[PDB]
Amino acid sequence: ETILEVNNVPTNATSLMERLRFPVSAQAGKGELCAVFRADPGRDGPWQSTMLGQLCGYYTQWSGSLEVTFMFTGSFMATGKMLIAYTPPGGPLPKDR
Amino acid sequence: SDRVAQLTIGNSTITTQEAANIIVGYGEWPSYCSDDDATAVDKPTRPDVSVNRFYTLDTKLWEKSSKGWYWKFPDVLTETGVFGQNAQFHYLYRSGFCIHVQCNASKFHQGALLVAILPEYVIGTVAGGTGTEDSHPPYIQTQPGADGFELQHPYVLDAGIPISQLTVCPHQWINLRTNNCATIIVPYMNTLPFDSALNHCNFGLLVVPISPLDFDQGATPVIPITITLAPMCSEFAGLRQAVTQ
Amino acid sequence: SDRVAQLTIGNSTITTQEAANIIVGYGEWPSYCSDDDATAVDKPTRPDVSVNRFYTLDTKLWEKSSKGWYWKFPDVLTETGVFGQNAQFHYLYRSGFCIHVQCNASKFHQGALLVAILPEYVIGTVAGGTGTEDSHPPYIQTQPGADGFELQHPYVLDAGIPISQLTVCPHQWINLRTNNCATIIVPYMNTLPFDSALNHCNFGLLVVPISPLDFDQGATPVIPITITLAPMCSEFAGLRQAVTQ
Amino acid sequence: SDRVAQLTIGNSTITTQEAANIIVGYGEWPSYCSDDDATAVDKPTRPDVSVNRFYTLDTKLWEKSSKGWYWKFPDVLTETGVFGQNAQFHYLYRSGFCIHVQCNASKFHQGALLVAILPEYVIGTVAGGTGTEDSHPPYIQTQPGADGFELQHPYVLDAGIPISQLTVCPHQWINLRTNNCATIIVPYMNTLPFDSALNHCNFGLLVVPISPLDFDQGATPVIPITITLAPMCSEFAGLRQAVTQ
Amino acid sequence: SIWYQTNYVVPIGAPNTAYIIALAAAQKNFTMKLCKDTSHILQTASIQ
Amino acid sequence: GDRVADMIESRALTQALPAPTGQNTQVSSHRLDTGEVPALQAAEIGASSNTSDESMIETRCVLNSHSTAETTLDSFFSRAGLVGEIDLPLEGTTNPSGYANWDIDITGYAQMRRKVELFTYMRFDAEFTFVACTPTGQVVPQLLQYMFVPPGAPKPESRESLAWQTATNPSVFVKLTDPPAQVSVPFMSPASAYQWFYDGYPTFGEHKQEKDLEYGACPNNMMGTFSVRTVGSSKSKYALVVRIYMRMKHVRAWIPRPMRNQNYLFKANPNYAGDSIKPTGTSRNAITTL
Amino acid sequence: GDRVADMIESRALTQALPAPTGQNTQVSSHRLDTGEVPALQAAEIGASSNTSDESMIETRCVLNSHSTAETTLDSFFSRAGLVGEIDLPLEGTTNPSGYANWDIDITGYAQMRRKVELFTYMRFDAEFTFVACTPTGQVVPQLLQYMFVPPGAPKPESRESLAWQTATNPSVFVKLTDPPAQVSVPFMSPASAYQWFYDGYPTFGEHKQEKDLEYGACPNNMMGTFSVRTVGSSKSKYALVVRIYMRMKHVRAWIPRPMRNQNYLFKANPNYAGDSIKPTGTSRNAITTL
Amino acid sequence: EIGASSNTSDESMIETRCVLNSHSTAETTLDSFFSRAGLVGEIDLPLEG
Ligand SMILES: *[C@@H]1O[C@H](CO)[C@@H](O[C@@H]2O[C@H](CO)[C@@H](O[C@@H]3O[C@H](CO[C@H]4O[C@H](CO[C@H]5O[C@H](CO)[C@@H](O)[C@H](O)[C@@H]5O[C@H]5O[C@H](CO)[C@@H](O)[C@H](O)[C@@H]5O)[C@@H](O)[C@H](O[C@H]5O[C@H](CO)[C@@H](O)[C@H](O)[C@@H]5O[C@H]5O[C@H](CO)[C@@H](O)[C@H](O)[C@@H]5O)[C@@H]4O)[C@@H](O)[C@H](O[C@H]4O[C@H](CO)[C@@H](O)[C@H](O)[C@@H]4O[C@H]4O[C@H](CO)[C@@H](O)[C@H](O)[C@@H]4O[C@H]4O[C@H](CO)[C@@H](O)[C@H](O)[C@@H]4O)[C@@H]3O)[C@H](O)[C@H]2NC(C)=O)[C@H](O)[C@H]1NC(C)=O
Ligand SMILES: *[C@@H]1O[C@H](CO)[C@@H](O[C@@H]2O[C@H](CO)[C@@H](O[C@@H]3O[C@H](CO[C@H]4O[C@H](CO[C@H]5O[C@H](CO)[C@@H](O)[C@H](O)[C@@H]5O[C@H]5O[C@H](CO)[C@@H](O)[C@H](O)[C@@H]5O)[C@@H](O)[C@H](O[C@H]5O[C@H](CO)[C@@H](O)[C@H](O)[C@@H]5O[C@H]5O[C@H](CO)[C@@H](O)[C@H](O)[C@@H]5O)[C@@H]4O)[C@@H](O)[C@H](O[C@H]4O[C@H](CO)[C@@H](O)[C@H](O)[C@@H]4O[C@H]4O[C@H](CO)[C@@H](O)[C@H](O)[C@@H]4O[C@H]4O[C@H](CO)[C@@H](O)[C@H](O)[C@@H]4O)[C@@H]3O)[C@H](O)[C@H]2NC(C)=O)[C@H](O)[C@H]1NC(C)=O
Ligand SMILES: *[C@@H]1O[C@H](CO)[C@@H](O[C@@H]2O[C@H](CO)[C@@H](O[C@@H]3O[C@H](CO[C@H]4O[C@H](CO[C@H]5O[C@H](CO)[C@@H](O)[C@H](O)[C@@H]5O[C@H]5O[C@H](CO)[C@@H](O)[C@H](O)[C@@H]5O)[C@@H](O)[C@H](O[C@H]5O[C@H](CO)[C@@H](O)[C@H](O)[C@@H]5O[C@H]5O[C@H](CO)[C@@H](O)[C@H](O)[C@@H]5O)[C@@H]4O)[C@@H](O)[C@H](O[C@H]4O[C@H](CO)[C@@H](O)[C@H](O)[C@@H]4O[C@H]4O[C@H](CO)[C@@H](O)[C@H](O)[C@@H]4O[C@H]4O[C@H](CO)[C@@H](O)[C@H](O)[C@@H]4O)[C@@H]3O)[C@H](O)[C@H]2NC(C)=O)[C@H](O)[C@H]1NC(C)=O
Ligand SMILES: CCO/N=C/c1ccc(OCC[C@@H](C)CCN2CCN(c3ccnc(N)c3)C2=O)cc1
Ligand SMILES: CCO/N=C/c1ccc(OCC[C@@H](C)CCN2CCN(c3ccnc(N)c3)C2=O)cc1
Repeated sequence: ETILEVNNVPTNATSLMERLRFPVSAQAGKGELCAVFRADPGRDGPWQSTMLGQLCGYYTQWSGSLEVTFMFTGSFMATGKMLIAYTPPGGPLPKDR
Repeated sequence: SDRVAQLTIGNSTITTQEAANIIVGYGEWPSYCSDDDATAVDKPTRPDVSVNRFYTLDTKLWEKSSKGWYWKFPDVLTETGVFGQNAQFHYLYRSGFCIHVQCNASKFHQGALLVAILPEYVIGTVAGGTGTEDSHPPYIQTQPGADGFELQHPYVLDAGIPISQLTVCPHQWINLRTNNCATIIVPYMNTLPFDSALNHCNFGLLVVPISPLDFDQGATPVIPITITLAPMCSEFAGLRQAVTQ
Repeated sequence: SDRVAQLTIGNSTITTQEAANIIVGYGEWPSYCSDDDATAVDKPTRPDVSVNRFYTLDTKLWEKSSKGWYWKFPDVLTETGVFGQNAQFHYLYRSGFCIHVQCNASKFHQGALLVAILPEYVIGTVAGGTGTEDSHPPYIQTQPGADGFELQHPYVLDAGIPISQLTVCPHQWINLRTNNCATIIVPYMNTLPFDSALNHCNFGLLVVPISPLDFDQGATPVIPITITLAPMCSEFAGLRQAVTQ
Repeated sequence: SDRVAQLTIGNSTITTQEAANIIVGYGEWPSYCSDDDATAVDKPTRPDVSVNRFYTLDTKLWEKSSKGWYWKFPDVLTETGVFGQNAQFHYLYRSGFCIHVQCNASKFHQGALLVAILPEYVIGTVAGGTGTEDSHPPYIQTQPGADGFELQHPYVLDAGIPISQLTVCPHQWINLRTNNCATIIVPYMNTLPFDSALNHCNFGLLVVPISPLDFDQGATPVIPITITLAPMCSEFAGLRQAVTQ
Repeated sequence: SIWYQTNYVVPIGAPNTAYIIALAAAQKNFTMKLCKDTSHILQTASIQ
Repeated sequence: GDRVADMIESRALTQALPAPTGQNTQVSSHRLDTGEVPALQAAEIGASSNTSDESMIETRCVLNSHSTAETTLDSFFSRAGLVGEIDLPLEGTTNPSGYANWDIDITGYAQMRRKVELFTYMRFDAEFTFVACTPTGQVVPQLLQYMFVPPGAPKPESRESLAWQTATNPSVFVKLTDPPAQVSVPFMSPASAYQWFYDGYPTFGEHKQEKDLEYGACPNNMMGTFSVRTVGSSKSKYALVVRIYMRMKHVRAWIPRPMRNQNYLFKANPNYAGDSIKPTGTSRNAITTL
Repeated sequence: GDRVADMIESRALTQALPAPTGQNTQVSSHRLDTGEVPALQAAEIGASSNTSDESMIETRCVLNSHSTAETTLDSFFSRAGLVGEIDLPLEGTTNPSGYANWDIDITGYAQMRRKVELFTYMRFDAEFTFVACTPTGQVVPQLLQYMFVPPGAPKPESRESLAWQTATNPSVFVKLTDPPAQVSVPFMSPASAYQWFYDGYPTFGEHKQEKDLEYGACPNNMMGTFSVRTVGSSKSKYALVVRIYMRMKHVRAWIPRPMRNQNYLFKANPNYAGDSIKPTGTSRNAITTL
Repeated sequence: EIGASSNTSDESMIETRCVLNSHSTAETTLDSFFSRAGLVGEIDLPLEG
């Protein structure tokens, strides 16, 4: 396991460490979207930082299931429940939870 | 070994690490209809993966002055997914349910809920206030769907039965100092072995805060309640065109 | 013992008493995907009754000057019934088909049809007439759905291949002096064991009158052609929300 | 049974009661050089108590805007104790290390670190900014000693390699909601079985906050990071007078 | 896609913004084949 | 005919133990023991607590011979309660011509209704008894015919109708000098249990405000019409009442539910008074007193 | 854990017989027999007729030793046919700087394309051969580098590019004085067969007129790019052509289909000329003559 | 935070089918990843310069 950069938004050199982790915060509502990313290690995006996604850069075609692990780095007394949903191909970017 | 659990069925799993325990309603698991009980003579369909999923439905915000909510099952899932497509094509229906309601809070918030089942939860009205006009409840109070509906008089559960002895029916509590979720496994309870999924709603999920929410100002004031449910051992029969209601 | 048949699968049966014979495409029945072939690692759904039905789709009138029609399978059934609901929820798909086309006439009418299958029936255009502009066919000529589509140049089948050797692919004839129906059982033919049901159309059902209809004036001038098809041994995988196209 | 530990070697022990787990680098313990591998023909010295101690070295304060630090081993201990006296007298050297880094915080602080090893951690420069002047790093950036050195560009680890895949090398995390320490047992990794302790630095201990420290104002703003290390199975050879560099 | 299911609740005194680090790898049925050269070329001029 | 391993692989937790008497109390002593605690339960599990007497207080050997036979369902329900009253007055508005059609709904009186609404599904045989008399109470030499009209049979529309020929319906001819006519009635419902509560609609379609009268009306519970006339072509010279008492036997009841605390207002719906929601018990001025 | 009998109860017709030679003709005689008729078939069954020689005419014993080995798929396809031509001219428009990217689509020439379009799905190994020369035909002392760019590898954009370092791609350095470079290529597709026909779209979404260019384009068939440059920093002083011949070996072909009769017009689509639909054969003036 | 890659499999997260995986792992060995001749040096011998 190897740090997938879901937050691949900031680009300047003084904030490149911002890419490794994406924020959660106390939402005032019902089922908001936290982050979304492509689930394929070949496409240019989040998966180019992981070694799964850069040893797959040397091989034309891959197979097999693959895992993504999310480590919550908040405080001890901060709780919540997140829904991490993998949508299979064809189904577009979902509009609500 | 009891606080931490995982419920995987279908392609959807939910993890919980501050659970209470799983209670099985009336001591038995949901099961298929035996040939001692079945009367329909056509072979049922049993999708077995595509409808036995944890469907996360809605999110009710729980503030300090809430009354309570209820969801009529299975009419929360006759608009959703492959369950909502098989229940609209097929006349007959039977299933159990694994009902999981999440409500997390910090270790400074307080308050308790009574998430309880009860079969054949029929809804009365206020009878015109003084009690002399035979008013029947509307279709949306009867069957609110996946949106849920808020109780008007939760002491009598809108049916003239007290909530103080709702604890007879299958239930468990969500008090925010101990647990954050409540799994209730419910079999198929009905007289006749299959029934229609659009007319008859077998039971209602009462979720009522009995001890109210309380927190000092500065903490997070938005404490949601989301219910997820999974039809277990579901099977349908009597195929025809799509009815919606 | 060959002229009379009955094909019951699902809850729907069709009787025929002037059939020819059932041909099984490429000599083998449709079957489930073995674990030597499957690559998807989620458990497939197999509805087994609710989608293995004879769906009667449309009715093409056949007059004396017709050209021929074609239906792309399985895109004739991604708008119909519980097959059209399971194929829109699930990404993967495989099935066989039992294809039964009826065309009755009196004992004074004449004429013959070539109802034939062919896998991967790709559609070309007239290339701008003279043959220099790379025109691609539109989406409705590509995948007409349950409405079917009429061939423009049936001698070349709109693909540059002659109809005179379409008889290689699984086929049988409906000549109105002998039979009135044509059952063609087709397995699942594709390279990869499951595929998408919305993009890839495995085969096309060419129904072309080769010997034209003829009847003296006074007989019934409306001679319909209705095709009924039944997905056999169908199974789906990869559940997500509904796509329509 | 995993959160609480105790690491006693030599005359010095450390207790921890909110540990994660001990990882052994590349799956094997540090061991003595077998006679299949050794090439030096003089008998090595093996002090076995006086140098296998947890040496507590330094204390880096971790504020909300830190970058990350690194310590080149074994040049953190060639100025300290009987290890620093035996490594300056003897030309050859081999040892493993038990590396324990403490960082405690309250149950309201947050933030995560990636304390990771990597062998042969060579240091590049910024190449004169635009990248055209072959600048070599100074001796203090190369081998900072027990004082440590702060990373300039931790996204590329001052070597043109990304920190996002530093997690390949032996590592573990210190996130302040779960653990407060991180034991990493490292064997002796080098090609040749002994080497010089003053020139060659086998690996570097990268300690980088990835998720930054955060706490509301009122809590303790001084959150130190102290690393303690213990040379395990150390042995020296080739006795001569004291060199210091 | 990652969705809030209930909320992120804190007491008073805890930071109301926390960070999730996403780690990723493959399972034990992961195979690759048909080796090729990678898409990025890590060189612009003559490497001196 | 398959090679797949998915298809070829494709139950109650509780045991009813016999318990004729309440259980005995074995001798316990003190205990000064850490680790195990029988008092501290977790009520958020949703289980009733399994803490006994012996692990809370030093108890003696009590051989409990108190029988639990009075509390079975066949001893709690087999009491004839008033479920119907039929008036046959001389002159009036309500049935002035000596016949009355009372459709069998036993939820019209609140003592029998209160007990049988404790359970959701009940399956039982019943023996009905028809105690009939003049409104002043006295018995008069008058002949009556009771008949049971199932769903679909012709309802009699008058005293001198044709449906009173009872060619296939069961009918009882008793005069009022006789003892009360008592007949036993089987379990007649199409479903496997009379459900006292049907959260749903009987018919399909859109459900507007005009046809919310069907809500809670299950056809498996409405089992017909009970008709009674004074036997004769002329009008009888006695005003009559017919009280109907039924006791239940061979009872099986499923799925308990909370017992009603608000007053009943109508039949076949749980409608309650809205401004007059009264508490389920009595009340006191302060909590720290009695 | 079931009591139902529905779940607990919940294959090719043809056998491949070995046939090295065509079958013999046994001796038949005349037959004057009613009831059975071998001539009158039913062609509306859709079966080819199983009428033999012997039951139509008096035949002799012919021991047929004519082998059927020339007609196998490994003898019909293992002939190197021209599937690609690459031009590297000195000055011009088409590749003026001495490199050419030819993406591997072997449907560009109509003799190899006509044979392999008889079958729908084909699975084969191939050995490509690269016969290179000056456009006048003569061989010149010039060094070439061929390299194979899989889908995802960087396409070389110039002659003196960085992608020609071939750190992981396979590459062939042959000069034109040598014999033609011949390398064998495995079955590389992700699917189990190269399908010559893909009735469908590769991507989801709405399918408008602007993106009908994807119709018939399957990603399981497009297997990359074949790139060739003249090895050097300067420009080479010879115009070049590179003809690519491939023969197929270890061939398995599925699902025959009718063979093309209209002229090919484009690659990777069956588009044909609309006004110029020619008949598939020759023609004659009348049917009763020759 | 243990620093171990997670040993969670497919079967304990989703209902799976029996898949006999015959996908070979021979292309990913070190002798198949490195045994490709790559350009490591260039030597110029010009006429005048
Ligand atoms: C013409 O004329 C006419 C006549 O006038 C007009 O009309 C108008 O209109 C308007 C508009 O709409 C209005 O106004 C509005 O109002 C509203 C309402 O209010 C009301 O209500 C409320 C409610 O309550 C509730 O809740 C609470 C809590 O919160 C609790 O406590 C309670 O109990 C309740 O509960 C209930 O309900 C619920 C619901 O959900 C349920 O669930 C439960 O169960 C229960 O039952 C109330 O409270 C109020 O009250 C008031 O008053 C009294 C007297 O008696 C007092 O005592 C109190 O205290 C209050 O007061 C206060 O408050 C208010 C507010 O509320 C203010 O205003 C004042 O001043 C004071 O302060 C009432 O009754 C509201 O809501 C609104 O407000 C809003 O807006 C404004 C402006 O606009 C602003 O300023 C504010 O702030 C607000 O905002 C907010 O909200 C929004 C929306 O929602 C949002 O989105 C936002 O974001 C915000 O939020 C924020 O903030 C907050 C603070 O506040 C916080 O918390 C949060 O977190 C965030 O941050 C408005 O105002 C009016 O009303 C009318 N009128 C009358 C008379 O009313 C017309 O318009 C004309 N026309 C023209 C054209 O113009
Ligand atoms: C302005 O201006 C403009 C200009 O003019 C105008 O426009 C116009 O419009 C109109 C209206 O629309 C029109 O009219 C119309 O027309 C129509 C059409 O016609 C056409 O077409 C046809 C077709 O054919 C087809 O079919 C056949 C059979 O049937 C065949 O044979 C053929 O071949 C063809 O086929 C094709 O197609 C198909 C389709 O489906 C396909 O499938 C296939 O594949 C193929 O491809 C044709 O035929 C015609 O022709 C004609 O002409 C010629 C010349 O060249 C001649 O030769 C012929 O013979 C013919 O003639 C005849 O006929 C007609 C009819 O057709 C008449 O009319 C005359 O006269 C003669 O007789 C053409 O081309 C039509 O259809 C129509 O008709 C109708 O109507 C009327 C009145 O309206 C009547 O009278 C009639 O009778 C009819 O009726 C019918 O129909 C309906 C509908 O459909 C129906 O419903 C009914 O029921 C009826 O039926 C009945 O009867 C019949 C008899 O007939 C019988 O059979 C049955 O059975 C039944 O019983 C109309 O007419 C026009 O056209 C236009 N124009 C022009 C020039 O064109 C506008 O309009 C204006 N504006 C304003 C505002 O006004
Ligand atoms: C001639 O002329 C010239 C010219 O002017 C001059 O020069 C001068 O000098 C002087 C002397 O030195 C000086 O002054 C000084 O300054 C200093 C510095 O400042 C600066 O810096 C800073 C830093 O920062 C950091 O940190 C933080 C935290 O803290 C953070 O946040 C940041 O980010 C940073 O970080 C970084 O760094 C670090 C280091 O460590 C690292 O690690 C990391 O990584 C990073 O990188 C800064 O901040 C500042 O800033 C400022 O400014 C700006 C503008 O832009 C603003 O915005 C800001 O805000 C600021 O401001 C504020 O602050 C300041 C302080 O800082 C003030 O002052 C102002 O006013 C304001 O308020 C800068 O930049 C300093 O430090 C110092 O201070 C000190 O001192 C004083 C007197 O002296 C006092 O008052 C104060 O308070 C202080 O004290 C403290 O400290 C000490 C030492 O350290 C100690 O010991 C003590 O104890 C104390 O502590 C305490 O308190 C605190 C509070 O504060 C607390 O917290 C604690 O806890 C405790 O309790 C001084 O000021 C100057 O600067 C110069 N100039 C100029 C212009 O600069 C000369 O001198 C002449 N000559 C003669 C002879 O005279
Ligand atoms: C000479 C012939 O003498 N014949 C006598 C005679 C006596 C009785 C009789 O049938 C007795 C039927 C009762 C046993 C059960 C009545 N039940 C079932 C549940 N139910 C409900 C359920 C839900 N909502 C409402 N409102 C009502 C209800 O009222 C037929 C014939
Ligand atoms: C130094 C390195 O030397 N390398 C040589 C070299 C040679 C060949 C090579 O790959 C050969 C690929 C061919 C065997 C199959 C081509 N195929 C498959 C089906 N297809 C289709 C299918 C449907 N529509 C269209 N238009 C085309 C098609 O064109 C790779 C590398």
